[PDB]
Amino acid sequence: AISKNLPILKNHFRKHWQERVKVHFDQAGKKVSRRNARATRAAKIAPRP
Amino acid sequence: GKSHGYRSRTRYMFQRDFRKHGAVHLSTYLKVYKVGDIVDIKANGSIQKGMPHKFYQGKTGVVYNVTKSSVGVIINKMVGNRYLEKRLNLRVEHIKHSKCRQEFLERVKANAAKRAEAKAQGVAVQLKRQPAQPRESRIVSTEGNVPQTLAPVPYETFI
Amino acid sequence: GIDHTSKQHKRSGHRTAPKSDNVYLKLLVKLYTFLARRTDAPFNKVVLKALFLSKINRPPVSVSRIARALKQEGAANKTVVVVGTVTDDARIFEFPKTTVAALRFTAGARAKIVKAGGECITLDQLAVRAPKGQNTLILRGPRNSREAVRHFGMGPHKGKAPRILSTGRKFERARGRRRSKGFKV
Amino acid sequence: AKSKNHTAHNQTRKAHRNGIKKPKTYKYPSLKGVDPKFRRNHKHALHGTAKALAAAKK
Amino acid sequence: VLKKNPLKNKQVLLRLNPYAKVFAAEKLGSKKAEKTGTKPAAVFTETLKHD
Amino acid sequence: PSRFTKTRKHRGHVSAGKGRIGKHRKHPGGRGMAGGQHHHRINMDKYHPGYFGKVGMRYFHKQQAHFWKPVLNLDKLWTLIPEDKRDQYLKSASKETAPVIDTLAAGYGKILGKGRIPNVPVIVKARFVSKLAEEKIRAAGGVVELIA
Amino acid sequence: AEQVAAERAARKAANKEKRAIILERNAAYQKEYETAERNIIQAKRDAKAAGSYYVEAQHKLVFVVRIKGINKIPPKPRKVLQLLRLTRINSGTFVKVTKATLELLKLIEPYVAYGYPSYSTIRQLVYKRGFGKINKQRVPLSDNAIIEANLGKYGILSIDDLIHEIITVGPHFKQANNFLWPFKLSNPSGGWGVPRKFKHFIQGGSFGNREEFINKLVKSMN
RNA sequence: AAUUGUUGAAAGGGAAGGGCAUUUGAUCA
RNA sequence: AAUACUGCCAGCUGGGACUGAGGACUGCGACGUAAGUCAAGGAUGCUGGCAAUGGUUAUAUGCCGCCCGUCUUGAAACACGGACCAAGGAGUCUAACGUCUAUGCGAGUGUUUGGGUGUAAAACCCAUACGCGUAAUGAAAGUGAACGUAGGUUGGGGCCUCGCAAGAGGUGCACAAUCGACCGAUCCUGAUGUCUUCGGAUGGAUUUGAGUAAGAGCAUAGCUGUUGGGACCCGAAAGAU
RNA sequence: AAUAUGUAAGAAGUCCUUGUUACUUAAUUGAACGUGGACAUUUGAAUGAAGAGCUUUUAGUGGGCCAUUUUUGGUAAGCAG
RNA sequence: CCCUGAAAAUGGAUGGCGCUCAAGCGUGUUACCUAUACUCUACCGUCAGGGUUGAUAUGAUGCCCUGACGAGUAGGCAGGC
Repeated sequence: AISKNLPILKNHFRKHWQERVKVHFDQAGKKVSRRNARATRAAKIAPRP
Repeated sequence: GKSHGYRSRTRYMFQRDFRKHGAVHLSTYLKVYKVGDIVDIKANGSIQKGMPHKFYQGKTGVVYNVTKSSVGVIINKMVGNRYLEKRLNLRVEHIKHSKCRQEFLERVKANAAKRAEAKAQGVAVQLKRQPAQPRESRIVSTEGNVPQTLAPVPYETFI
Repeated sequence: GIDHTSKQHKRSGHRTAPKSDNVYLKLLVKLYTFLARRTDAPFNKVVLKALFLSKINRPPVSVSRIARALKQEGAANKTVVVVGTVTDDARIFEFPKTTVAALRFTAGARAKIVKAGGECITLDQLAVRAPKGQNTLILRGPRNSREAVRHFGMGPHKGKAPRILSTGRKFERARGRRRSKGFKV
Repeated sequence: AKSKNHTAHNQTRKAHRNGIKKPKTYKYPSLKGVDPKFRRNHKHALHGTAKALAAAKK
Repeated sequence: VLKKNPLKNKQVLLRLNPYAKVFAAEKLGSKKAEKTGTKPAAVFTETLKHD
Repeated sequence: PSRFTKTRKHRGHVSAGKGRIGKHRKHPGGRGMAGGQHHHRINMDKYHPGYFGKVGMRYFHKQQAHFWKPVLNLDKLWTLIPEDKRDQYLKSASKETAPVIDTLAAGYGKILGKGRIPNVPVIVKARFVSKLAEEKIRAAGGVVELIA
Repeated sequence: AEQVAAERAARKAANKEKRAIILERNAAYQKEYETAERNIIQAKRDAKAAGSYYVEAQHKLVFVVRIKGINKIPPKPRKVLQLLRLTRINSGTFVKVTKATLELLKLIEPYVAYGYPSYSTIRQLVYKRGFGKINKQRVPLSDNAIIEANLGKYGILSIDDLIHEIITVGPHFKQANNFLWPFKLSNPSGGWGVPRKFKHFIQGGSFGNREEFINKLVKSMN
């Protein structure tokens, strides 16, 4: 539990954190979807910026 | 329980010699102590101020500090698997000079004197000491010293 | 059997050949091994031994440090040799002309030397010019100046940088560091 | 369930495996525990002789 | 590659000690001493058998 | 990783590198930081002094914006000026035309005196200045301008 | 490139000169040995004849061999053995006799047998099991060149010179003994001659001082 | 594979199994 | 005189067993006046038999040999589990880290929060911010590191000069101790001036810091160790909904 | 008494001259640090040393027993200490 | 030396067979047998001290020379299937 000359660490993992792990595996997919939505909105809203 | 104090088991150690009680002779206070001098530690029972501990009784150490009436001694104490230095301040009374160092200065002076005189001509100074070499050959003469025959004595039951 | 007075089959404790897989570094190590083996100058042996040093054992040498070393009497016309990396210092303003040979040169330091009037050569060129290390001066950076060595040898009455993550108040400043809350260290 | 209390066996061998080392001595020893007046006057004398040496030999 | 023992190989013995040839030629290993004769004193003679 | 992990070499050994007299049981000293004044007090006093107790007063709702005072020493004062003109302003040491440094724009709110800046005129603008830095700058020939 | 013959001839000339010096020195040493032995014999004769007794000088050199294993040894005798270079059983070293060496031998007497060696056994030991210490290595001594190279600073340049330094303690006896590796002898060919080795010589064993009787044991073991 | 039946080979005075070396039987470049 | 005993022979010689390593020469020696030879830094010559020796396994013989794994000072025990075989089976992963090592940049460092582009979860490019370091000390207000060639001295690899060599002189990076200088806190003394109570120049400390004294740091990966998580695997008598 | 145990057996040394101090002394009288200068065969007892010194990390360990000698409790114990 | 003192329970222990100017007892002297012990040699591994870019010729983490050593639970490191 307590050992040789090591720093003191405050790890906040004592509740059921395993049920609330959010891993962003869809970074590239979300970026592609955002770009497609931007293109669709640009087409829809006319030459307006 | 158990008792391990500052003066435990020193009944025969912190005790004055037979027929040597009373005050201390006025010679210790007249000794001049300087930094680097090697001195021995011997506790005196009459004075109970600045007394050394049981371990530092009989130990030999160098002087590193000079005070009004006290000197500092550095003693190497063996704790565990190492020697640690200990700087302890003791009164002049419980400290005496060491004659081994004085013999060393005397040997050094004779050493330099011989190095001067012998090397004035430059032949076999031999400045180094030697141990007890085996005895050389000798001749004994039996002129009035005829060897006397000796035999074991019979067992006796003297009371 | 033998009543051994020392450990049997014990290693020398020194690093032979670099632990890295840098092909150019191995080539330089081979060249300096050849030099130190077929010459008599201790400079080659010292350089070969320093070539095996690790990153922590090979601290960077600053141009200000090089100038300070060359400011010594008779060291103006000498070839600086750094077994490692030479960094650039912006706290200095006047850099004298010199000749520094090192493994890797920082871009800023190289520009500073070029502007001053010196040149940046490698260890191979240094060996070619001076096979016996004539008129050379070896420079080593500060090894004990790292932040990881302050925490070494921590103990009471030592003050040896206790291993901490955060700094400020109520972070290892309570009892054990002040006389008002018990003892001081 | 009693147990052995204290014993000094093998302690000497344990301490002698790593040979007992005398403290490392240096030409200039530590100046702690020395008389403060002597230390102050030594500092003043050292500054004086350093200045004298610098003025004499350059 | 191999250690040859002196006192058994004459070539190695002569190589180690050039004086070995002279020693063998002069037969110094069997030298007759001077035929001198001295008589012990009567004191020692009597002390030898004094019981 | 797994191939270089010592468990593969430990395969075969009964205790797997954990000993025989004392097995690799659950937490024997407690969970987390169990014990700091009873049984781990020795380590907590000889390696991490100051863990137990309060030191100062309380500053409720401490915003780390009022204390934003980045420091910049005197030696690293000419580095803010671009290199292309740094040499020109170094050789042009005149009081009528001197380089001007905006330390606030550079991100430094305080200037400290250390570095022995060259004796050239210069203008420095900062929120806060130190006595030694100001004295050194004025001795060199520059002036310190107080900005907000 | 034809100078190989010239260097060969120069090397031969130098070797012949060196051999001449070696032969002269060996002859001088042999003459000194014969003169000393005869002088001691006649001195004893005159002392006997003149109604006196001749007290021979105590021997200045001893040979010490280890007759005990490396198990069940007290730490102080073990340290003394290591300082005396006796770490293997049946290992022997030469020791100059002084007060310090005598008190050293008195401590590890139970595990060693020591005695006064003779010239013949010293020469046999050096010839057969004579090994030097060069670069912390046990290089065998089969030529005077190695001995001269590693001991020429002390005036010793041949195996006969080394033997002379061993038998007669001189200014460089310490270096001469340190250059020689301890002699690793075998078990005696004719046996130890006693039923129990770990008893004193007066008590009927190999333990203890054997004086001149050590020569027979050393030659049997060598 | 555990287990079982035949054929072919070997051994078997209150166990079998193994190691150190060889004879004999079978087989092998 | 001889003989017994001990020690020496660089005196000779008879018999038997094990070993044949190294692979054109290099060296040390001897014989031979000289050619040349040799038992001289590791064995060759001749001859005979076969084209059986030897490898694996079973039995037999002489000797030795208690049952695998765990607990234990002590195991084979009358201590514990095992009738056998086949399939599965036990220090893994995440977040923050410590020492070491490797790479890249370097007083800077880290693209991938995001945007552009894209052969489309691949790869390439990028502006401002942000994490750590470059300054620390005090509870805080606050203050904030060159009298000097960034100090003196010792030890100190390397380099330079003299010196046949060995040795002598100078400079001496890194690093060890000590004495000094400066910065923060504490205890003090108190220069001009003055919103008479503000201001803190200069001179000190047996005081004290996780400081300065020509920066060394940041990112990723790798071994080992700790913490939290189910945490090397399996096992309770219990409690709550 | 024996055993056990500390220190010294030199270049970090000795000696000659004289620079500093806010220490001290009636006082250039002592102390410390010094500069310059003199003493390398045999650098100051013997022996030895697969070299010595220094730093970081961490596995396992925290139930012992037996043998000679000294010796406690117990009559003794393959008893405990 | 031997004898009485001297009596415990399955049938058994100088190991037994057995031994009597002993093969029992004390002491004195030779020869004989053996440990993974000692000396030499052959091979393997480790460590240390070195040589070898003057090549076509590669593996200077390669090749070669010399010396020393090789036990082991928990445990650590390294090289390999």
